[PDB]
Amino acid sequence: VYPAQVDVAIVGSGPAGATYARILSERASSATIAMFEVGPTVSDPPGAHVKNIADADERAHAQRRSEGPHARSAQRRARPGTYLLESGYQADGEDGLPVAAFSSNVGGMAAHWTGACPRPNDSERIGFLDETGELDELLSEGERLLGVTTDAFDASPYAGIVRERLAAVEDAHRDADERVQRMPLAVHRRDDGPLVWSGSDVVLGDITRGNPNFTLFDESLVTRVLVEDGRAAGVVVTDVRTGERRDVRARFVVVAADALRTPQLLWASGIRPDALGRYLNDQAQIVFAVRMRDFTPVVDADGVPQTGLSEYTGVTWVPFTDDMPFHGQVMQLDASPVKLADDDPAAPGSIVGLGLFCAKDLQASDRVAFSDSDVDGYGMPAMQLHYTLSDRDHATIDRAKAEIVRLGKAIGDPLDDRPFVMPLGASLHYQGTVRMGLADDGASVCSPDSEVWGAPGLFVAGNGVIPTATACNPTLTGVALAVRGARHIADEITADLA
Ligand SMILES: Cc1cc2nc3c(=O)[nH]c(=O)nc-3n(C[C@H](O)[C@H](O)[C@H](O)COP(=O)(O)OP(=O)(O)OC[C@H]3O[C@@H](n4cnc5c(N)ncnc54)[C@H](O)[C@@H]3O)c2cc1C
Repeated sequence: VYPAQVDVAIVGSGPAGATYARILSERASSATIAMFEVGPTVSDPPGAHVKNIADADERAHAQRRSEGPHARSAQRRARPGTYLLESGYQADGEDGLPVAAFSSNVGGMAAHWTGACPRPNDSERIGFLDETGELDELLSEGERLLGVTTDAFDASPYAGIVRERLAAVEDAHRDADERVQRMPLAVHRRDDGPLVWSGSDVVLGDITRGNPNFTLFDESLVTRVLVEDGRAAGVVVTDVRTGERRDVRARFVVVAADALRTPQLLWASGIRPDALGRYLNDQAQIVFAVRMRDFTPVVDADGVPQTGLSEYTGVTWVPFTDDMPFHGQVMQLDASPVKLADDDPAAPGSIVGLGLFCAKDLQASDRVAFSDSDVDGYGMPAMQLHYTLSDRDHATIDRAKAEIVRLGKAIGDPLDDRPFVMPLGASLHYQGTVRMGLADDGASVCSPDSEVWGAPGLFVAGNGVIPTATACNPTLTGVALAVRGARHIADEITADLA
């Protein structure tokens, strides 16, 4: 049932592919757009967060259906809704990324995420985009695409307690962009009431869902980018249910398949610039849990809602600075990406999690490589992950450990006297494998318009495009770069009237 040809073909249905779809439905409403996603549709509207599902059985089922090719080792475990590499996650003598993870479903990982959307600060910021002022406009556009808000928790009885206690011990030398503040969150209220995380449902929006020139094929594996006469020419799509392959022609191909499957697809298609898969970076994650002190109990608590989130302390943001190079977030437990502790039923909302994230010392040898012979559960070239912590990595991680204890003691009594360094890959923030650069000099995969050097008309999208060393949650930034790329494709299409 696939089209013979469309104008733009998008592989991937998380916020990056969705960003391209929505921006072209806005600025290029005349263009036909096909989106191919290998995973099933597990939520309504497609791409919506699993916490929209009220029945616990159905919700657990949506999660299990997102967990990869085998979905129809107790010491190396994936969070629900994601799956790990079965092998190739670590080479001899290397740290590797033991819990590098993926999601395969409409909505991508954003059907399962915890929605935190900070802006990059200081050296995390892409400078050639920051100098023109365009970076701020792109980040504003991404906040619009994700419906990002800071106020979602401002009415709860515990509003501001965590922010107050942190501000008490925060250096009087930081300015507004750097002081303790609310986390900006990709969250919205359901018409029936409950707060819930926002994903590709929100990025796609009613403008994409109502666009008669747009189509979404779930359970559709892209095995190849068709290149012809120098340019991107289309995609090869396998219907996962019947197994038949078909070519879809396209003047534009956007690959937003996450930071490791996007290089996978490009390698399988013979598009192999030297930077492809290289400069891969995860954000080492340190976690901590504390019981808040001096906690006025609420006389008539609501009892956890059957969809969406509870409203306890919310999420606070402790911003990255060059001088203090960790992204910090303090979270009520149902907003943490990692199970840290159980809430006290005697005092709901009093146990809070903390996570600090480090910036990686970027290395050429930190990469994802691919096999000529072996294949994964989708029949795509199998990955081998090469990843080493430098001494600078270890030094900054030790700093993060001391700082997370200092921040947690300011809030309450720690559940443990020392924090925990999560296994590498646990942050689920993988950047750099298809990084943008100013010039085709071998050190980048794509241009500032996200177009890959040497394959005009081929575009890349997601956290893999971020070329800098970052600590903060990357999705907002990946979506912002997607905004620039999709605007460029719209420019090209409207100009095609020549
Ligand atoms: C529990 C959890 C908590 C998180 N918390 C945060 C947070 O607070 N802040 C933040 O910024 N991020 C967070 N993240 C990470 C966030 O989900 C990702 O950064 C974001 O989803 C990246 O979007 P993407 O579209 O680039 O890739 P993805 O979200 O992975 O989507 C890519 C899609 O491409 C599809 N695809 C891949 N290959 C093919 C193919 N070959 N053919 C067809 N389809 C293909 C995949 O199946 C997937 O659906 C969290 C993630 C999880 C799991």
